[PDB]
Amino acid sequence: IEPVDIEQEMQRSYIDYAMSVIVGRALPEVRDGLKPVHRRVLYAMFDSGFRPDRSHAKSARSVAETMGNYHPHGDSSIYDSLVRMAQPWSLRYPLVDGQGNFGSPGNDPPAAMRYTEARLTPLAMEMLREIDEETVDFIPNYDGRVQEPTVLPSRFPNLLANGSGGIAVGMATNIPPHNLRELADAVFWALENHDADEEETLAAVMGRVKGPDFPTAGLIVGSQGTADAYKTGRGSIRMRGVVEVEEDSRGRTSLVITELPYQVNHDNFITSIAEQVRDGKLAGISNIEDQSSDRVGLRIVIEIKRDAVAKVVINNLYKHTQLQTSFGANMLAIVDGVPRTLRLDQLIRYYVDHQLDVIVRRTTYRLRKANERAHILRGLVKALDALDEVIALIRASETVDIARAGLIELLDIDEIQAQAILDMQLRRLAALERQRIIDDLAKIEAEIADLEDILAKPERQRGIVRDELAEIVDRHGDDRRTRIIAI
Amino acid sequence: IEPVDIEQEMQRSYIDYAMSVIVGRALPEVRDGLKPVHRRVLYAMFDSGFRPDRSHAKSARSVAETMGNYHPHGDSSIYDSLVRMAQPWSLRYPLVDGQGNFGSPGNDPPAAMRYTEARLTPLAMEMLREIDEETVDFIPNYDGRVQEPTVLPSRFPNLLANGSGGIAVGMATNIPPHNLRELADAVFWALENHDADEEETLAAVMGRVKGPDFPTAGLIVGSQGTADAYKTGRGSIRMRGVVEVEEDSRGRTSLVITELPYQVNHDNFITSIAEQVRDGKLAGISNIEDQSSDRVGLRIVIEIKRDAVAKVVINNLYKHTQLQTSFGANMLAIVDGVPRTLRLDQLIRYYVDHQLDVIVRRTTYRLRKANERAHILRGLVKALDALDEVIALIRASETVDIARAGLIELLDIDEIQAQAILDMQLRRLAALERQRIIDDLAKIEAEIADLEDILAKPERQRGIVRDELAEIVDRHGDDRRTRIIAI
Amino acid sequence: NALVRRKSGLPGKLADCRSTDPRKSELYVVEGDSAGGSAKSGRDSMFQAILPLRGKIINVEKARIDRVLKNTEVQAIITALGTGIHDEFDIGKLRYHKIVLMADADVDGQHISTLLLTLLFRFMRPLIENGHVFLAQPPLYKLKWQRSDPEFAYSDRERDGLLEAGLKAGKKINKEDGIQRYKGLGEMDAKELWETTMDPSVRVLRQVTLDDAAAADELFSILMGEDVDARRSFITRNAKDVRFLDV
Amino acid sequence: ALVRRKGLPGKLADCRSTDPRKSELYVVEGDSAGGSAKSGRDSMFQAILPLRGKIINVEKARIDRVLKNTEVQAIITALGTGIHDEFDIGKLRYHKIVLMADADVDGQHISTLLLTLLFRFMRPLIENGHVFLAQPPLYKLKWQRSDPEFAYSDRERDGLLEAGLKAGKKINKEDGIQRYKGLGEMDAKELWETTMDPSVRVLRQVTLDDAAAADELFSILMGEDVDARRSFITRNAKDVRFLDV
DNA sequence: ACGTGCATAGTCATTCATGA
DNA sequence: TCATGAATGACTATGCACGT
Ligand SMILES: COc1c(N2C[C@@H]3CCCN[C@@H]3C2)c(F)cc2c(=O)c(C(=O)O)cn(C3CC3)c12
Ligand SMILES: COc1c(N2C[C@@H]3CCCN[C@@H]3C2)c(F)cc2c(=O)c(C(=O)O)cn(C3CC3)c12
Ligand SMILES: [Mg+2]
Ligand SMILES: [Mg+2]
Ligand SMILES: [Mg+2]
Ligand SMILES: [Mg+2]
Repeated sequence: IEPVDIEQEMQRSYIDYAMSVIVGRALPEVRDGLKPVHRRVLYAMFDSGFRPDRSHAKSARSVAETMGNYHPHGDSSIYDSLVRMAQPWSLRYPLVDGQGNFGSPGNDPPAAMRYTEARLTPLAMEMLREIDEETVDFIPNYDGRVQEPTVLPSRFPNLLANGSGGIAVGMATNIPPHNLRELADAVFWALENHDADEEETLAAVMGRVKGPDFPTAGLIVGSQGTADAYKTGRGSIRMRGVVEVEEDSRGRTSLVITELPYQVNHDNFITSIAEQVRDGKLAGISNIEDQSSDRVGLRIVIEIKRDAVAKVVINNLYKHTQLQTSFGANMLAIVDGVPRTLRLDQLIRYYVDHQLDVIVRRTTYRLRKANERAHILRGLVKALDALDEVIALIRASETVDIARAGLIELLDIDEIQAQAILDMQLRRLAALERQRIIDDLAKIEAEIADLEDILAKPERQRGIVRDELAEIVDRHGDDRRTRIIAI
Repeated sequence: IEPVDIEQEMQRSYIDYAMSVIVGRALPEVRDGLKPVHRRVLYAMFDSGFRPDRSHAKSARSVAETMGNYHPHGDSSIYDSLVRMAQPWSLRYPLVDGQGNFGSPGNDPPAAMRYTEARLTPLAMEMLREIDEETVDFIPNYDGRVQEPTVLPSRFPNLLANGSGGIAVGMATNIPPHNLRELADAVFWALENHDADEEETLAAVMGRVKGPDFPTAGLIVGSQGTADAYKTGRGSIRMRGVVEVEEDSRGRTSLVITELPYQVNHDNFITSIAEQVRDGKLAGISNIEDQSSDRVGLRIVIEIKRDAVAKVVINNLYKHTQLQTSFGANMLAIVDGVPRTLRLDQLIRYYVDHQLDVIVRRTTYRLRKANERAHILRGLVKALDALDEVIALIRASETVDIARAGLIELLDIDEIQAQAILDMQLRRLAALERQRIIDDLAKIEAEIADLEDILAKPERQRGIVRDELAEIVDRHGDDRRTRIIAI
Repeated sequence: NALVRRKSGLPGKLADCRSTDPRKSELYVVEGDSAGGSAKSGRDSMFQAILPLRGKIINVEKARIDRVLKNTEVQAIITALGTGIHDEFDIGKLRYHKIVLMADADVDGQHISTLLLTLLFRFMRPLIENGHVFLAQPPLYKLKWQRSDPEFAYSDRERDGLLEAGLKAGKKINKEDGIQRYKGLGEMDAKELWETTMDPSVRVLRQVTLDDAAAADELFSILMGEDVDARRSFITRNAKDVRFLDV
Repeated sequence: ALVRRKGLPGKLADCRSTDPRKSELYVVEGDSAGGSAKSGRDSMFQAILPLRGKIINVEKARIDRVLKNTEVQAIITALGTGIHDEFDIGKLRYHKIVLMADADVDGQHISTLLLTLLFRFMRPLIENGHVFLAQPPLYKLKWQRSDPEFAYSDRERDGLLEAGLKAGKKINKEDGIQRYKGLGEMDAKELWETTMDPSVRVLRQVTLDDAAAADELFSILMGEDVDARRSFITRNAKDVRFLDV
């Protein structure tokens, strides 16, 4: 029996836990803004074909596929993670298309795994765009049976768009969501002004990203906190819901709350008001009624007493409830396997770097495949020019290898080419099919010329990021929800 | 608002439930001995490739696949059904190969879905043998997305082998498990004596099936109850565990129980004895100790007082505990969508009929596929005899449709044949390759003749059942476990 | 006559309505936590309350009364209805003049309905006699037209009918997404439940009627009683002719 | 000698031997692992206490809250000694306390939470070497004809594979080398032949050298001061690989 | 009154960091 | 003290028929 000192054990064990939680659980990768479970769920769904071009699969099949191949953890918490990615009040840009009961902004829990179906959303399809073209590094899974992606292509700035919140060890992250159209402008600037220093870049990006854009709409009061978050990586952003004062028939002024700040539970909010009333902390309130429905959305009506001023009661609600609540921004993300607090210019720049890498890698993959196909076509064209000879040669051959070796001698071709000729069908000996082979060669040599041009000019590479992202924003970009006002 | 009378509603609703439960939940189909959940799990795993020739897949993937395509019910109870099919103390012949903690004969519950892996067993592969050759009727699943089998090929008498227990509405089933080798003998007799009446058949089958064979070994006392079950479809079979009397160095005697009757919980058994003593009604017992382990199996030591007789205490255990307990046999199974209480000769006969159906259908499928290929090959041979013309004709055709229409007219061939000629690779124009096509035609026409011969001879059909079943039993047949004694 | 609704002495799972008038109030007794959850969201919280029942209801025909009153799900129903049971039944204290039973379209939904109808007929009969008991008919299909609004069907026939009409009208459907088939209330979201089972302007309700009280007494005892033989002979005798009860 | 249950935790699967000197308590992570462990154990000398979920941090949590925790009460009760000033080693019901957790990081984390509970409430158990750590297997090499071998590291895996192949044995490339991702994936037999069979199990005995140095490390790692912990992890994570070099 | 087996998931407690 | 979000599932009750 071996002895071990308690100090040695505690230090090694706790550091190993802390580091894995930090890098591989709680905090998002800066390039795609995803935690491991997110990335693995989405890839699992993607690889299983659970895409928008097919009907919703039972969500159990997504959990099981994730669990069985990529994510060696419990089916329960994995389902929770999948569910969250499908909720429009949680994600600013949902990555999962949920079918069935996925809960509510209140205390209504999601339906069990058995009752719900799910598939990827079109934007999530942009997260995974051309992942099969060697655009990202893959590594073996938890048991080496299959490969999984280390990061997704992420063809829209997901980290800033959907934000992230996570509690790790020794640190935690809390990045708010942002409006896609605003992020794109920042990216477009970063691409045009690719030589700009950090001082200029931060100034430019902050002008275009006006602030967080929450899925729950609401209000942002002040500009200091937003400015701090982008320059420091830390900042306190004051949020508010919207309150509309209505006057009644009998004369009964009432406050109607139709929006709440990000991550405020509707039911807990009403309960807080109700409990702070009978206790004696919110006088002037006469009655609380939840007139909310699926058809009018949130609608909490607060009737106030006749000897009460509406604005006094609203400020009291701002003070003693989450009708006004702050978002503690802490822009923490994993950069190259290291946790980092980043400025807004760093977050954009690092993402742009990733997109350029993806497209250079995509171009290289396509150029390689183009050369291979070109090569095979060059062999076919030789066969067509000597088609009379090609045939008579194969007929008079004992084996296919003897026929093959003969083809090399005749047309001076590779073993890959001769094989491609051998595998050729009589289908393609028709006139238009012979011409199709010719024209196809010409098409590729044109595509090879294009692809080589891409790799030689950083200008075009940046151009591809811009143009492709622009297409994505024109389709999937939406209006701002959170209104920004001053003090 | 439409009115409905409570009598009309109650009758229609309860009958619909009872009938679905009876035919489509709780009771086994006579041909393969499976309930819908069993059949759907096994096919799901089968179609998923979760077979013994590949490593265990996470069992969550089997549950999810079953849920998503075939069994529109809860993941929880489906997992339970899968776990049961993997327990050696539940099934006499397990159909699922479990990896991990699948529980125990006691109160130790199985591990959760996330921890365990599973795949089909070799015998379960015989349940599904050649299901892909139209050997059984398929119907659309619960949402018409995919097809599912109505019954499995079941190339070994599974109903009698593994037995079945189920509580339906108005009725319930309880079929004990049997030894595969004994059942095989009964089938072999049924095949040879295919003209024998029910009177003779029952006498023969009862001579070969000596009685139930429980996975938990133990003893069967008496022969009346067994005989009743086979002649009536109902019978009370008295079971016993095995008890061996040990003597101690001091001289004190102790009873060691190493086997218990079928479906007796080990933990509940020990607790029952303790509670009766503690209640003071099994005097003569001095101490109860469970010396069981994974390495010695069941081993319950009952030390008795010196003024106690071993057999007196054993008889008391037979009387007041499940050390001796009866199996209430009730041979109820669904026959052609109808619940029927069956005699033993009926259970065999119905199964033999199923096997013959399976093989005639398999033979029919193979004969059709042979004819289709033989007809495509005949077309190719026509092309080779006029190969000079065939090529020049396709070469001299503008499109492929022009080439095809030409091929039909020239060689007097089908459009399916002409297509095959077009789809032919330049490989098969080699000398030795031209010869393969010729020989393959000759090869198949011999197989077509053979297949036609099988369909024409009921003798051969029965022989195939026998010969194929014999192979299965020689592979997977094992010794008897339950010892049969007299009064 | 008006009674207080719960707002921050009634069942915990009860999601009560706001209206204090029973004549205008409705209790949706729902099968399953998921379905009850969605119903709670899609309802009109003014006049509609939701009581989710979990698991198959205890058979009051078979079980002794003391065991039935100890059952958590029965206590919820009896409490939420307010009336009381047997001799202490008082319709004046009825908290909802509409008691809608909403279960899955599947066979297990039907079974739960018979267990609830048995509870009502044995413990609270006047609720049936006075037409306070209804059966919600859930949808079976949702036809998702490419350009037009989606249509719901409550039978295989109606599905075939709406499909033909739409196609004849020049509408089109994907053959992938296509016609969503509901296998239970749990698969529906809040909006869907509103637009098929809870919206009073489009919901399909059936009012439970009681004609022959003595005959009903006998059928309940046969189907739900402790006598298996009687039930077995009845099912074999009449299952053959279920299709032809309304022909 | 002390009586075994046949006034202790419900989850405790006690041993049969009434001698603490001969008895062993396996504190196990998870109901599944604890369940199979209960089956593969030697019921004579080995008892199983399954712990469910992350253990409460006694360094952070108030004392009264810790005593309300069902899992802590299970440990304190099953050990019999008592805690803090009321600690009495004479009443120790098991002279061997083996902590058995998954090889993964969450297993490592649970052990640090248990070692903290022990060091703060029942320190003498560590000082007198009653606390051990079972090392679960990482791999199971399933040879086609030969008996299966278990490995406790990537290195040992490569070593046994190399030796076996050199000896002329063979493995399937499908089934092949089973990789354990936790105790829950193991059956009763596997746990016995790797962590509970005293003739082959790999135990590590927790020793306490400098009590004052340990006191500070526990407070830094497990305490409420995040700042101190954050700087410590960034300072020392860089060099964890080289602690035993 | 208990076991059987296929059907009809929410609740319960911790780690971890941060701000109310 | 509570919320956040990924990490570490057993227990609880009915239907249904039948035999001790
Ligand atoms: C809440 O229903 C269930 C109970 N409940 C019955 C009572 C109701 C009130 C709360 N207490 C008990 C708990 C239970 F004990 C077990 C299961 C269960 O195992 C299961 C499954 O899929 O396997 C599915 N359900 C649900 C579909 C109903 C179960
Ligand atoms: C039994 O552990 C859990 C508890 N318990 C922990 C405590 C122990 C004594 C009883 N009370 C609490 C309840 C809990 F409340 C929730 C979950 C849970 O959600 C979960 C998951 O996969 O999502 C996994 N587990 C298990 C893997 C540990 C949970
Ligand atoms: Mg959980
Ligand atoms: Mg269950
Ligand atoms: Mg249902
Ligand atoms: Mg683990």
